[PDB]
Amino acid sequence: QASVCEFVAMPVSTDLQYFRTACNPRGRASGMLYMGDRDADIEAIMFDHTQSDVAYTDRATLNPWASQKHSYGDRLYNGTYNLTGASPIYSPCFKFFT
Amino acid sequence: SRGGVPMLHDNVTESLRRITASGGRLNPTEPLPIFGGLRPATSAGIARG
Amino acid sequence: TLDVQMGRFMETWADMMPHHPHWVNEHLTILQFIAPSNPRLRFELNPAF
Repeated sequence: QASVCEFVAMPVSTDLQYFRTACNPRGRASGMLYMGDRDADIEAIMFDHTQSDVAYTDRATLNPWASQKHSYGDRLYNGTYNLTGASPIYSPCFKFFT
Repeated sequence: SRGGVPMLHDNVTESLRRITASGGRLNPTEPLPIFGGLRPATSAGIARG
Repeated sequence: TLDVQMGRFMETWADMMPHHPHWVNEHLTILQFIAPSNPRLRFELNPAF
């Protein structure tokens, strides 16, 4: 069975050391696995670009085209806005953006 | 830290502190509480320690 | 006559600008543009807009 490949737009001048290890395709590490103080921190980790990335604590996000709250990659591959709902095929990067 | 000899112009040290705040992680809070601990701004979850 | 208009624009622009425009500072490298203290990062969303 052939497996699909979903393409995510991202700038050319990208630090290639990110992709040499187990990275995250959103460009900014997310998830519920980072907690400790409050409850409304999921949007803060995933979408608040005032503060830095959780994993690489030097920069906000790797690409600003698929990481903001309403960026191109987030508008195109999130399940909340549901732009690709009618397509019968699988988007393999749906689990990283929702 | 406080206690050293301050600069003569307040706008100079304000711009200098603002620029030093950019490009860094831990910074003094912007209200700058006189009689404060000057605790750095807490963030969301931590990754690796 | 395109001369008095330029003079009017000059005396308007003499006090029209109080700060640094956000579309001029292209001297930033990738590490400073990506950095979260950049105020233009929240306006860079679509690659063709």
